Parts: sequence; C-alpha cells; structure tokens
Amino acid sequence: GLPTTTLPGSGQFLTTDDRQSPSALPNYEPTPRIHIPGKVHNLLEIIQVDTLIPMNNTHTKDEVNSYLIPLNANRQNEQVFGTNLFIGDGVFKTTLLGEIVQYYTHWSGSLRFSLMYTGPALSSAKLILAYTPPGARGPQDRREAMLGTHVVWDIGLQSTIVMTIPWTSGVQFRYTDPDTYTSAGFLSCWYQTSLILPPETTGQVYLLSFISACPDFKLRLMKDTQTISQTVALTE
Amino acid sequence: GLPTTTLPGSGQFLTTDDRQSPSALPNYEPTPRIHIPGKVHNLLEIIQVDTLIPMNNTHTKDEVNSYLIPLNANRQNEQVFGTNLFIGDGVFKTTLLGEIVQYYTHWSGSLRFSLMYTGPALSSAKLILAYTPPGARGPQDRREAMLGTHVVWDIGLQSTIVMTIPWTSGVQFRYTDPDTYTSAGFLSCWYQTSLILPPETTGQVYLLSFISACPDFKLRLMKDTQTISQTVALTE
Amino acid sequence: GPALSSAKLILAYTPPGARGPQDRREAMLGTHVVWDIGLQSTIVMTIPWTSGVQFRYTD
Amino acid sequence: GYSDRVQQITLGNSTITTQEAANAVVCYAEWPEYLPDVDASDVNKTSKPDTSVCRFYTLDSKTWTTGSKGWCWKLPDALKDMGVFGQNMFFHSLGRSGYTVHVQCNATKFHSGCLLVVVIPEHQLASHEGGNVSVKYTFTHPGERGIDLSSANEVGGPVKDVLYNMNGTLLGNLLIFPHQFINLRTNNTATIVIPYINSVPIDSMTRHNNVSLMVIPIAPLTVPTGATPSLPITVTIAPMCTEFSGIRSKSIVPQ
Amino acid sequence: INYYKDAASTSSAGQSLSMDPSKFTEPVKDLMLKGAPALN
Amino acid sequence: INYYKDAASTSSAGQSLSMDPSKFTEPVKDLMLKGAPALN
Amino acid sequence: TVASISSGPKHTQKVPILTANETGATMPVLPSDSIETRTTYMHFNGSETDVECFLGRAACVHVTEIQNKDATGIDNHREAKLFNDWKISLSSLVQLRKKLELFTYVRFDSEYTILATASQPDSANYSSNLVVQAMYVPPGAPNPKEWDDYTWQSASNPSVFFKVGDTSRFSVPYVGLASAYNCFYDGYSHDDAETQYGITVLNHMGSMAFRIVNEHDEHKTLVKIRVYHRAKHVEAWIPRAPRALPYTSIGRTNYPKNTEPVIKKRKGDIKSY
Ligand SMILES: Cc1cc(CCCCCCCOc2ccc(C3=N[C@@H](C)CO3)cc2)on1
Repeated sequence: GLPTTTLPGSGQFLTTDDRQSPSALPNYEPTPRIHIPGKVHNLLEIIQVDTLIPMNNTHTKDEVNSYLIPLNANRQNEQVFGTNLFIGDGVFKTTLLGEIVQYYTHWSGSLRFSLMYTGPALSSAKLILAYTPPGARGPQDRREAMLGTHVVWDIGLQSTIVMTIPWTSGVQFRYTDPDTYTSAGFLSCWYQTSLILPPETTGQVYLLSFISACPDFKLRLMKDTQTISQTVALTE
Repeated sequence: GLPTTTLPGSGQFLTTDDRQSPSALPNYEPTPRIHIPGKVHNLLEIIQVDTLIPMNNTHTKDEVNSYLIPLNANRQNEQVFGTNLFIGDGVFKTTLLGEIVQYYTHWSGSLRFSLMYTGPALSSAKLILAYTPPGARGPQDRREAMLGTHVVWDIGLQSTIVMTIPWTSGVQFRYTDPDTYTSAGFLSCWYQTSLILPPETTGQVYLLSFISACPDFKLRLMKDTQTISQTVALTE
Repeated sequence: GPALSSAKLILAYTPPGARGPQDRREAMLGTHVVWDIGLQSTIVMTIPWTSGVQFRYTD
Repeated sequence: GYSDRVQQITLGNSTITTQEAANAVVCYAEWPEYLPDVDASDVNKTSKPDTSVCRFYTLDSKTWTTGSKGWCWKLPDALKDMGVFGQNMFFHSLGRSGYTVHVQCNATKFHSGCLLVVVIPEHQLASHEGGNVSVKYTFTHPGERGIDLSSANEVGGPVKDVLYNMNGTLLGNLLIFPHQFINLRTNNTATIVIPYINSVPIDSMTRHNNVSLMVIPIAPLTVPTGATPSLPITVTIAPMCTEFSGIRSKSIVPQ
Repeated sequence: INYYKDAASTSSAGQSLSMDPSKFTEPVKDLMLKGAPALN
Repeated sequence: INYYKDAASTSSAGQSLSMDPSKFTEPVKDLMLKGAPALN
Repeated sequence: TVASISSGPKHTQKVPILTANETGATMPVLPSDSIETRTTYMHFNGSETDVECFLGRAACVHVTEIQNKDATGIDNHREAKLFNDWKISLSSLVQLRKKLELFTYVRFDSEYTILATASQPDSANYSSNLVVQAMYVPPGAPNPKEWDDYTWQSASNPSVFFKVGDTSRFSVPYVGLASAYNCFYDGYSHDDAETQYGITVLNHMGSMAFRIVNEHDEHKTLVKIRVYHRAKHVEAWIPRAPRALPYTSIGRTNYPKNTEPVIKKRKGDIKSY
C-alpha cells in the first residue's frame, strides 16, 4: 500500500478536462474509415471562404433583398452604404464569419470585404470604399471618408473588388461581442464618379457584398453563442 | 505521502471493466489441466458449422416436420419455399447461427445456405435457388427470381448443394434485430424443370436445409439475447 | 446574327435504328454538341461513322 | 489564346462548348474516381457501363422571370429516367456516381441578373408544417422536373422558402458549398464537377439522394427596355465514373 | 504491472487469436478437397 | 501512459496542425494566380 | 511566422485586388496587397479552433428522472418513473447540436459523464443513499419491463452502478454502422411511400436505461439524471451553413412556422453607422 494525500478539487467534474476512461465496450472493432472529400481540421480553415452579407438590412422580414445593395444612375458625390465593424453583431452577425466569431471571446486579424457588381455589361461606375480606423466618427461625406484606408474601384471586366480592413489596433485582441474600448472602425462606400447605364436600360443595379477573414486572423477563448437557445428538450 | 486528485467515475462499478483484485485464497494451487478434445476459442469458430433450419414453420406446435421442406412430383415452373433474410428472427432464429447472432448487435459477411436432397435414388429434379439483394420485393415467379443471385441445382449422386448469399450491401454492417434500412434481401427456390419419381414410388420427398456463416463473417457489440428470460431465481 | 445577340443551340446526330427525334429530349440522347454562339462564329459537328456494314450505297 | 472563358467538355458521345465560362469548380478539390478495393465492402464485381451512362443529359428547360424564387434538383433522381443511366439505376441494388453539372443562361450586354449555382451534399429538406412532420418520398423525388421554390406549399412536401435553403439555414451562407455564380454581365454558364460524397462506399440510388443542385436568382433579372421579361435557364448533367452493383429484379418505387 | 502475488488476481486474458474451426467443421477421417467430388 | 487497453479510452487527440483551406477557398479547375487577371 | 510582411508603394499592371467572384474562389488577398505594411509576427497557432478542441468538451445532452418509491400496486413501472429510459441521441438539446451540424459527417469516440442528484420535495426524516444502475440496452436486446426484471441482470450488456450525488464516467468507441455518423441524410430507409424522412432511421443507436437499485424507504426520493457527452478523437467532413432558425424536432431540419426575422433590421438607413 503506497501512501497518498488527496488535494482540493478531488471528485470534481470539469467539462473541459481531458483524461482516460474505461471503455464500456471492451474489444469492439469500429467500422473501417473510407475516404470522404471535404475534411475540416480547423474552424480557421472555413472562415476564409467568403459568404454574402445582408448589408441592406432595412427590410422588415428576412428577404433575398437585404443581400442587395442598390446603386442609382447619375448620382455624384453621394454615399452608397455605411456600417460599423462589430463583426459579432448587426450585418455581420448571420454570416459564416459572424457566426463562428460568436463561438469565441476574442478575435484579432485582417478582414477581407469584397463587392461583386451585377449591372449590365455596357454600364460603368467608379466607387470608393473607405475603412475608418477607431477614433473618428463614421465619415459623413467622401472628403472625410477618403482620408482613411480606401480603394477607388473601377467597374470593369473584372467583376469583384477585394478590400482588406488591415488590422489597425493598439490592443492586440478585440472582443467579438460589442466592446467600446475594443471597437474597430467603420466601413463606408461613395460614388467616386457615378454609375452610368447604357441606352435602353433602366432602374437600379445592385452590388453583392461578401466577408471572409484573412490568413492573419486569430480567434480565442471559446464560449457559448447567443445565436441559439431553447425552452424544452426536443423529442423525436 | 504523494499528492493525488480523484476524477469523476471514482468508486463506480462498470460490469465491463478489467482490473486486478486481491485473491481471497492466497497461495492455493489449482488442479492441473489434462487434455480434453474440443476446445473453443472464438464464437466465430462455431458459427461455421452448419445446422438445420426449421424452414417449414407452418406447423402449430414445434415438430420434426418443420425441418422438412416438401417437394411435389411433376409440378413445373412453381415455387418451393420463400423467406426473408432477417437472420435474427423467423426461421433463422433458433438455429445456432441465429442463436449466436443474437448475442451481438451488428453482423456483416457471407452466409452459406445448403439443401440436402432425400428422395429415392432413382428420382431426379432440377431446382433453382435465388438470392434477391435488398431493394426489390420477394420474387413472385422464377422469371423474377432468376434475374438475381441464383444456382441451378441438378439433383444427383452428390446430395447437397451449397448456395452462398454473398455480402451485398451499401453500409458495412447490418443489425441482427430486424432493421429496414439495414435489411438483407430474400431467398426463394422454384422448380427449374420438376421432380420426377421412379415407378412404384409415391408421394412427397423432402429437402433438409442448413445455415452456417462464411469465413467472411463479422459480429460485434455484444448484448443480451431476447431468447431467454425468467421471473424468479431458480433453486436446487 | 448581330454581334450583340447570343444563343445556345444543340445539334444531334441520331444513328440508324431510331426515328428522327421528335423533341430535344429524344434528340439529346444521341451524338450531340451544345453550341454556344460567340466570338468564334462557326461550330463543326462531326457525324462519326456509326455502322454495322462497312459501306453504305450513295443512292 | 486559351481563356478561362472558352471550354469544351466531351464525355461519351456528347460535347458541350462554352465561349463565356468563369473557370469551373471541382467540389472539395477532388475529381470523381472509381471505388478502390481498400474501401470496398460488398463482394460483388461492379458493372461500369462507361460511355453509355457517362454522357450529358439535358433536363427540360426552366424560365427565369422577375418573379422566380429558384429551383432545386436532387441527384441521382433528376436522371432516374435518362437513357441507360436510369435503367441501370432501377435494376441494381447499389450504384455510385460523380457528375459534371453545366448550367446555361445567356442574355445580352443590356441585361442584368445573377444566379447562384450550388451543390449541397446531403440536403435534408424541412417540412413546412414544423414540428416533426416528415417530407414524403414523392416530394423529395421530383425527377427531371425538380422542385420549384415559387410553387405553393403542398401536403407532405418540403417548405420552399428561399432565405432559408429549405432547411433552417440562411441563403447568404450557401457559399460555404461548392458553387459558382452566373452574372449576365460576366458569365453565361456555371460548371461544377462532383466527386461521390457519402459515409458508405456505395449506396442505394433510389432511397437516398446525395446532392441537391440548386439554381437561385439573387440579383433579379432586369431586361432592357421593351425586351421580353424572361430568359430560359437549361441544366445539362453527365454521370461520370458510374458503377452499379447487385443486379436483380428491378426496383418498384412509390408513385 | 501486477500488484498482487497470485495469478488469479490478474486481469482478463488477451485474445486467443487461435481460431481453427476444422475440429468442428471438418472432423472427417479421409480429407475432403473442395471441388473434388464428395463421394468417389 | 495509457492505463487502459482500448483506444477509445485514451484522452483527446492533439492538434491536427493540418490546415489547408484551399479545398474550400479555391476549388477551381484551372488555377488562378493572384495578380493575374481573373478572366482572360 | 510572419502575420504581415513589409510592403511599400506599388504602381503596377499586376492588380491582385480585382477578381471575378463568379468563379467560386475566395482569392487569398492580404493587407499588404492594398496598403503599405510593416512586418509583424503571428505569435499564435490556432490551437483552440482545432475541431478536436471545438467538439471536445463535455456538453449536457440529456436530463431524465426516476424515483425510488414503493412499487406495490404499480401497474406500469415505466410509467411511474420507477425506471426511466432514454433513446440515446445527441440532438435533443441544442447547444451541442448546432456545433455538430456545422459538419455533414462526424466520427468520434464518446466519453459520457452521468451526474445524479436527489431531491426530497416532501417531508423526509433523512436523505437515503441510493445507488443508480444505468444499462446499455442496444436494439435487439430485451428491454426492461419492471424496475427489477431479469433484464437488469445485464449479463452481456455493459452496465455501471454509481451512487446518487456522485458521477459515473466511461467511454464508448464510435459505434456507428457506416464510416461516419450522418449529421444529415436526404434519404429514407426504403422506397416506401409513407416511410419517415431524415436520419431518425439511420442513428439507430438504441436506448439507455436507468433505475435505482435500492428498495423503498418510508419517504419518496426523486433522482434526476444528467448525461454529459464529450467527443474524443474527432474527424469531421464537409462544412455547411450554420443553423439560423430554431429547432422543432430530433432529427429533422424543420423550423417553426411564423418564426421571427433572424437578420436584425437596421435602426436607420443602409447608410447608417
Ligand atoms: C453503462 C453504459 C451505458 C452505455 C452507453 C453506450 C454508448 C452508446 C451511444 C453511442 C453514441 O451515440 C450517438 C448517437 C447519435 C450521434 C450523432 N447524431 C448526430 C447529430 C451526430 O452524432 C452520435 C452518437 O455504455 N455503457
């Protein structure tokens, strides 16, 4: 008989501990694995695939239309859309990125925001996208917007433009859940010159917008998502 | 005194765990082993010996007669017997194979079904045995039956015919207990030409049928058999 | 057609033994090419020699 | 002078040419291949009809109009009646296949509109009834007709609400599945190569569909002035590396 | 590691991995070859 | 040290440290180079 | 590892930021393709986002309850909770369910922890000490009819006996029939016109039965069982869109009617911040 002493914590059950256990089914042989395409190893692998952002959130019931950012022909100087960058809330929240970020407490890294244009091929347009780093207000006019991170996008044969929100930060991690101290800025978009439709054409054209994370990205300290809950256990 | 921590599960008794225990009889010397023919090591060794199937289940009290499949002289085109292949139930259930399969939850592998003919030596017959893989109904006539796994059996000097139900399956294991998704097919038998008795002879002739497992076979995840129960403890 | 128009046609060869196809579904089950009208103005379909007998009469 | 743009796919006795492609997607970066022995379970030798089943079948055409919500086809169902592919299907106990899907929609440089073409492995649909109402067989086996998401709820059928992918997930995130867009201004076809994806090496072709192909208008169709307000969309699909096993009597399926 | 002195006190045995059904499936005196006739 | 015989009884696995998003982010048939035109 | 390299002004014919999303790719664009950057290192590995880590902590998967009371004159033990039973499943409760359904096929060993606590809602002199016995009743094996049937002998079926207030823990290998468990299944068990659709037909795992071994004392004792499940040795294939609407049933994808908009409406314009 070897002398032992038990410490504080004996008998506790910590849902996060990782130890060995007896197998209830001694000697059982599991089914062989066969090959299946698509294996995922890290959630970091999947948040780099871009998905659509319901940017046009202004509706009243969920609709395919809140994915469409409208553009008006012949407007000059004006603003196309605006949003803050709380990736865990608001427009971002239902996107795959938003949806995964919510399983973690802290995030750090660059984001990739792209816009794909869908107007007739014989039209043309020049837009400016601007990222405003924390510390200033959402820009109120392009002059204000153009003094921060921006890209003049020229609509052409190449249909999409990929803007990166480079990680601009004092503190090396921000909370996913809306924190002030930890806030990331604003994203706005304005006409640089203006949309022009060809003859025989009319109305609004739309941009689709996507979001995905750069390879830069870090997420840490897992927790429970506000995105799902329940009141009684389900049954069959 | 070495510091320890006890984990969740301490003090539990799991009937399936395998550990050391103090011997109550320290130093006792067991009787020497002598040699005995017949040692069994695996249940897989014994389910390869074939045993008779009470195929003729149509009686009302258990009788030697439900082991006998009758054959009629001069019938043409017609059907000799039919059964599904739920090896854990129905005809199969009391056979040694059926009886062991019931100690496990899953089975996979090929089955060997053979028929031994017992009619007078001066008679003759040609039968077709057909295996119908999952997905179609039990065949309704030989034409239907002959399009799946089948063997034309010619009754001769060699008294038995061994049909194999080759493992035909998407999923690599099936439950013993009747599952649909997991179902294995049907087995039917029809006259290929017809039984013919010699002169001075009359009546029905019978086939005996056996079942055993091919060396192919796998059984896993042990459990309790529905084949035995009790209401009070027995006594001497 | 005008350069600013567009079209997609299917050409189908039906080997001997069946009737002239009566609808595209029927037609598309034999030798066929989906032609996409583009910059490249012509499409070349080949009727590959499908035959039991190695010669046919012209007449 | 090769462009990403022009392409030719020849499979069997049938060929497709596109002069306005946008590359092609190969699901999960894997190309269809036959079933290796190391992965095999059923002991039966399989049948590989090759060129008689691995050719292009063009399903009947759809009509995109300003009110369209989107269409959904299931595989191998959509092909259950195409030539010898279909016969093989009803006649063997098990079968396995990959596909090349080519979705076609051409317009002019004055039209606008953008379709999402996506392949969803194991797309289990939801009942519009809620609770635990099931979706009857016939409803998930529309055949070449596919399911029309702008048709009405029916009884025993699935829900046809587009912002929810017919299953409780948002349209916006379908982009995690192999997919390609058809943006009239760019593109005129979409091509996706689908490798066989299952948790078993071979399965039944009638009780289980392993992918739904979905074409969904996202930026509404907008035709030039006084143009007819609609465009046809055509779907052509070719089984590739098909194998059938466990031949017999010929399945009888509901309805 | 056995902590105890007696053999009965050790854990379960380990798989025979013996397996030879022929004493049960083919106890015939003259050897039968599959493919050759059963009765000559 | 495993104290138990079966593999299911061992603790959690250890980090894939595999990580290859290209099956998801770039499943295109003809390779796209960043910087070169998307459609040629 | 560098998180960003140093990059300066650019005036090229080589534009990495113009792409064609119609292709289905997400081109790997970085901050340094469009602004001037400085070197910085990652200092991070992505350890805690590994799927083994993501699915590897215990989650509550089931809460049931049984009572110890005099069975004298009870015609239906099962019905008196003289011994409840549970149809093993991993989707009855939703926190873990949404996590698993981020994948289509999943393969793992399970580690179960079972906590049992007792309650004595009405006047008792004391708290008794009860031993619970949880049995694994896979499909095809006799299922218990009374709280003290021959079934409980469990001569071939793994069972664990632990005390109320304590915890029991053991681990079961991956018992799936196929190579992975289907998180989704767009099929039927056969081509029947009315058979159920979904996976209900596929995760035929069987049930698990709990009972108190103790006979009855003078008062009644409520024992409530909580089953926790931890995946170990995880393997996951084919990512899918996360669950947006609420769940209604074990094993079907169905969402409730007149559900509410899941995308938050702006308080303001598209232009709003
Ligand atoms: C005593 C005692 C009690 C037991 C129980 C043995 C464990 C058997 C359960 C096997 C694992 O069960 C499932 C069920 C469903 C799923 C699953 N469903 C999908 C959503 C995903 O995974 C996985 C495992 O063992 N010994």
